[PDB]
Amino acid sequence: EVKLVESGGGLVQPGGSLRLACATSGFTFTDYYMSWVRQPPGKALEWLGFIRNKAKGYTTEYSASVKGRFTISRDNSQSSLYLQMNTLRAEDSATYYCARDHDGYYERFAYWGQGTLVTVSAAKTTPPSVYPLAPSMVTLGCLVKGYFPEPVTVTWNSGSLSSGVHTFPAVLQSDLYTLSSSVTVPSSTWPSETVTCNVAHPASSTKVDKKIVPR
Amino acid sequence: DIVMTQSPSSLAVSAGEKVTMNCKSSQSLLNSRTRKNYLAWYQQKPGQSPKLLIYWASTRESGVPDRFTGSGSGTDFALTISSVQAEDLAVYYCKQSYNLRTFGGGTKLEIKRADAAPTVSIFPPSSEQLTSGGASVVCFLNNFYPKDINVKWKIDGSERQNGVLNSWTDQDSKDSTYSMSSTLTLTKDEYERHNSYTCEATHKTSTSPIVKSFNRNEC
Repeated sequence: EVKLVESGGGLVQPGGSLRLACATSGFTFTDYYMSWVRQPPGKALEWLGFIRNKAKGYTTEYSASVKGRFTISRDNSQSSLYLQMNTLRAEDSATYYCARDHDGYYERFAYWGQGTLVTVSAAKTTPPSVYPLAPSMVTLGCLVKGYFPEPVTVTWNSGSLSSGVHTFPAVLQSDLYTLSSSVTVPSSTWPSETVTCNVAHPASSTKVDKKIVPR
Repeated sequence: DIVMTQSPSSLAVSAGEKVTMNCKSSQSLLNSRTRKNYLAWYQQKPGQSPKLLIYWASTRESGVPDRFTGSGSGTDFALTISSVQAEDLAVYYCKQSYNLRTFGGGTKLEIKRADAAPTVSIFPPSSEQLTSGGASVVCFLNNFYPKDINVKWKIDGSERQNGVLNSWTDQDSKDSTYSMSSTLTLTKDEYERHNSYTCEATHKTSTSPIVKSFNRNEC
């Protein structure tokens, strides 16, 4: 299985540097070019640069937008790729993706990681408060209030309740995010069975569960 | 660098219908050594990584449904979906890899469907949040279309127009509906001032609003 996993992201203050990493597995890393691409929230994909394979002497190229400010390197001993980002600004906030690449003839060799979110902000890390929203079908929910940075991962019954879930995009106000998640279940399910929302916030190392109880 | 432009930037298309979207390059993408155009089309579904649909302008990647066709050469290209399906909701990108790489700005495919009124649910501030000092009143509007909607909060007969934030899920890839949260944020002080809270959705399917309410005194 070809796999690419980005790390090193999260919240960073404006002004300095950050170096993202991409661990690769499942293919002969040195035979392939590797690219980085970013996507600001609600914006288009932006190619940043690449590093070529061993046949092409691992040479680099960059987009005109970041040439001279971001660089790319690879650790062929660890089959890993890096993106060094300098003089960060708020507007470098984005999801950063690592992608296996090659000559254009071999476009179909493409493979992308799931990405990692980088937030460039002066605001500080804050875990969420999680509050139950208790009322043929019935709708329950969980209010996830006052956290920073994105993201959180919201699940219902540890992930084993996924249908009928609407987890809304968070809204930023006064340096804090809030969202709610609803789940609509048969009335036969609840309250006879337990329904619990689970909220993970990696930035603050916090994982919280809230059972929904009638009231 | 090579500049890529896509049009239209968004479109709404109903299921079963045809969509064509176009992509232009600032210079030819035709590799004279291999006689392929280094132009690809990617699909990015909401919250997912982009996936390759088409390479060499017109060649489908293995497994791609053949409702997806690409054509073109040189500086003009197009991607057609012959009969759109609900699950084709996505942003579609063209990408050149002739010299460096450049993505177009995308074409966001929204699915048009029949107008559908929402199912409304209201939740008063939980006792747990009330103990902390704050009060958020939450209303959910489930499974409706189109996206924009006249949602109003009424508190003891007057409209409350400040302190309301609304958020939408991505269109459902099965039924193509939206859902939306409306969150009214109040100090506890102000929450405790008033008694009747109503979430009201006026949707184009009816001149009568869809209302859900509670009375604080009844809690």
